Amino acid sequence: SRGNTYQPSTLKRKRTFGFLARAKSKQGSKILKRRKLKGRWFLSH
Amino acid sequence: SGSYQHLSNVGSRVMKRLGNRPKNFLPHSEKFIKKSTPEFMKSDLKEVD
Amino acid sequence: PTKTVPVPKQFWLEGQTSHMITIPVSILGKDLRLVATVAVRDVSFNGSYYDAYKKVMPYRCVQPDLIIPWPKPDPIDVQTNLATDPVIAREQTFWVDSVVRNPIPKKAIPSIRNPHSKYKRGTLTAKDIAKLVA
Amino acid sequence: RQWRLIETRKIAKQPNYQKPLHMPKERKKFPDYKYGESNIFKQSNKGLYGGSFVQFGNNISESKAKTRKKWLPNVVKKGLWSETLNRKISIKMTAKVLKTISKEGGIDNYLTKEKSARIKELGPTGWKLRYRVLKRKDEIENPPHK
Amino acid sequence: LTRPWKKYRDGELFYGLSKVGNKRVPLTTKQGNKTMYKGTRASGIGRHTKFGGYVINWKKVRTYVTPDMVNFELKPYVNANVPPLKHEFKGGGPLDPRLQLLKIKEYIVNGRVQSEGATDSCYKER
Amino acid sequence: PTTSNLRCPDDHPLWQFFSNKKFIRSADDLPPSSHIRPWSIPELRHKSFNDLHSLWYNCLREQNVLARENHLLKNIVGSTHDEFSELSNSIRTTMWQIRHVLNERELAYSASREFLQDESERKKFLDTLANDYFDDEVASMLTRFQLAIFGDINFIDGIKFLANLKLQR
Amino acid sequence: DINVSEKIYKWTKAGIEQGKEHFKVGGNKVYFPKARIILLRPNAKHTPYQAKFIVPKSFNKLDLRDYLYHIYGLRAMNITTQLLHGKFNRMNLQTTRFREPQIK
RNA sequence: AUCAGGAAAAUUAAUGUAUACCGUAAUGUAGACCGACUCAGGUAUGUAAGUAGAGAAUAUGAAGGUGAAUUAGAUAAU
RNA sequence: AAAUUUAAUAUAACUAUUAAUAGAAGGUUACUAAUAAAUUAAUAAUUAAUUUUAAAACCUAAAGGUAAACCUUUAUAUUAAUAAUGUUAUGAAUAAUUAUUAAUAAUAAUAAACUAAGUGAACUGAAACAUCU
Ligand SMILES: [Mg+2]
Ligand SMILES: [Mg+2]
Ligand SMILES: [Mg+2]
Ligand SMILES: [Mg+2]
Ligand SMILES: [Mg+2]
Ligand SMILES: [Mg+2]
Ligand SMILES: [Mg+2]
Repeated sequence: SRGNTYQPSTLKRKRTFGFLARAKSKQGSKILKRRKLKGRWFLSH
Repeated sequence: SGSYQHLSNVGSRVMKRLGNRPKNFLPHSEKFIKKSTPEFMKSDLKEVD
Repeated sequence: PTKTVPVPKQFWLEGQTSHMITIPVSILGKDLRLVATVAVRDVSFNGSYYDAYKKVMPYRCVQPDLIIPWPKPDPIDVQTNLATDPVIAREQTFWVDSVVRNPIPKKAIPSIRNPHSKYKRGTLTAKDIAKLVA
Repeated sequence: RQWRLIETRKIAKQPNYQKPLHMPKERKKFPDYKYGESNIFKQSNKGLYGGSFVQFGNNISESKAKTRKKWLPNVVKKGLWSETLNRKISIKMTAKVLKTISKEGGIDNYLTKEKSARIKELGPTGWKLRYRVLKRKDEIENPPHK
Repeated sequence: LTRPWKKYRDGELFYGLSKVGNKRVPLTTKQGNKTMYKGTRASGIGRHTKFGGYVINWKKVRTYVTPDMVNFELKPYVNANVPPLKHEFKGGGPLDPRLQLLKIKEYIVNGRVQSEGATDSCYKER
Repeated sequence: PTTSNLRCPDDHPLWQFFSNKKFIRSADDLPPSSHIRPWSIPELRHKSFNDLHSLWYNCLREQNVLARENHLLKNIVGSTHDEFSELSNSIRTTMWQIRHVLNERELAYSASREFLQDESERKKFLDTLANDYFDDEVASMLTRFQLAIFGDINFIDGIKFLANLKLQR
Repeated sequence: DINVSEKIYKWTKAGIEQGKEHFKVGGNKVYFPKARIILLRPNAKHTPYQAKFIVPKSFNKLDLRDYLYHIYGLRAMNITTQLLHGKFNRMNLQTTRFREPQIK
């Protein structure tokens, strides 16, 4: 039985999608800049 | 109330947004305010910033 | 303008029989004029003495010769613990004095002013300049 | 020829100082290269290429079927004697550059040739080498006391 | 029932007003694994040990230094009957060295003479 | 357990969080903003360090009492009157003014020191002072003051200056 | 000699006798603290010998003890910290979620 | 037994110690998580009263918990 | 003689054109993160211009880390010099604390479009497709 694909764990989620993860890599930086340009309020977890 | 809001300032951005409502949609909020106040508290004059 | 509005027992004055009471509504200064049997209309505002109101109060001119005075500021008897008395407030307990010992201890500086302030910058020496240029 | 991928490079013009938010810890040992370091064929920055870069063109068949290809310069790693430094200096060397060196008589000579073209077709490493050599020469000429 | 005033099946939640919301929000001390330690600018006081303990270093523990000679007559507010003072500084800034020097000279000449001993004053000082 | 068993001390330091022994300061028993005025910067400027410190502490104490009361008002009754808040704000303003003055004094002192260090101007100043001072008792007093101000290398210099002055007179 | 706890106790006693600090004053002086503490009403679980305050989020236990002694001449023998969860609150429901203050 | 079984940070003596920060509710085989729902699904670990029995099988159940956002009747054909 | 209307103007819209001029902070939550002048002109308060000046927590690749708004270093730092102080061994020597003076480093939040350069598709068109596009 599918449907329950997101299996929350705070550690994994901060480590993968978190602000610090984004800011550490060049690709991540691009993403953050993109979100800033769009004016998103929340740049990442 | 029962909040602790007074001790902090959180949701600062949100507060700013709700505090600095664009002036052309000021009529809206004011109407609502007018609706939700008793006859003795309310006054006909428009507030100044 | 005094509107008659029904007010709760919470906000009742000692006497109000009915809930119905007449109360004053506010008026814009644009809709009311100064008297002195007179009506002033335009006021100039040019000169400016200080009353000791305890503030620098401008002169109200109607025809700049005729001056209408500000009203008498009501007397006020201060009798609170949290208000310091005038003389004490006004007294002088610091003269510059020295140019060798500072007025405040070295240890109290962090409290009044931030070390690690990120707006300091400073520098711009000759030696520094020399060091940077190839 | 043209030095289009050298003389087109631009570097942030320095503000001269009669302080900046972030100053470097070390001291600029070498003089700034006019044209800076190449951000194009960074393999070239390691050695002496003579302003030759990778070309990109089309492999073409008998049916005129275009297909991208690259062209590399003939780089060779080569330890060559420098009279002024008094040691052999090993570097990457386009064979053309080697030939030029041979013609001119020594790596020092090659480095220390005046023309702007030569300057252009040195790398940053080349520039550094030149600086080393000329400084050394100066030292040799002119001891502290006359 | 969960709550007896709502008998019938409505669009009501077991608790709160909406399950969803912005999850991308600064996390506090309360959330995370056991290992997640946030902290609250409270302890740069001592040093952690090799074994898990904490050795305090008092050369770096905030203390508050009340003055031993407390002037209780100085209060948080001031009487309204006192007007607000307005210094003048024509001899550039209050932190101008020349002015300070002048003041020092004056002190040397006189020695502790009060300028605003008179409680009845808009502006002064030179 | 009964409270009769206790003997709650009258002068217990935790009473210092209340105005007098009172849960809430009544609207009548507050200092009205017509009477109360915050301290001015200029006025503060001529106040000793110790006195300033004392004032600050007093302000803090006042804030605490207001603060507690304010909290009570907000959290429980849920009032919006905010007199207490206003008072607190006023106190804060005064505190900040005090802080500013403290900073300013220090800065001034530093400036003075710098000026002194410039030896061309300092010498001139000294000369001017000497001229000004040149009664005998009065002179002595002034000289004493000067000496005090001056007060190892610095001390030595001061001594030398004093000697020179003596020689002159 | 004797062990650590005992020694500490002795020190405390000595301090009390003196009429000074019953704790090692940190050699780290702040002159003009902006901090404020809220005196709270006592819960059913607290005795009359316990009082509690809302203090700054960045306030240290030691600091609180120090502060009470110096500003109010109050000797806090034991101190216990309780940091409270900030619950998500939201006004309109069209407006963003955010947490209420972590209060200490 | 063969399938051959982690990695990484010393002693004595003298002098010391005022003990920081954060987690701590309740929910957690679920109405409080993941499943668009107060969803018969998914979700890690320990203790799991006795009597019985080879057992954590199966029966009971001391204690604890629970009897629910549908009831009341009627029980045709199906 | 005051009101009513009409058209224009704001700190208070964007879009296109034309003309002129110039090339610039976000967030987070709290021990909330403030100002002070002078000079010149206009008329003591004044507004303006020209100036100097205080504060300004934490986060926003690169003091060094991390799970952005946290932790870790320890400029209420270390070294030197002295000064008052308590202890020890022999007026001189050694260590501890406080206070002045000197020396020694501190903090990459920074746009977007435009320009130049490197690499460089494909759909598509050719009424198919590969040269070509
Ligand atoms: Mg989904
Ligand atoms: Mg990966
Ligand atoms: Mg859910
Ligand atoms: Mg948890
Ligand atoms: Mg279920
Ligand atoms: Mg870790
Ligand atoms: Mg291009």
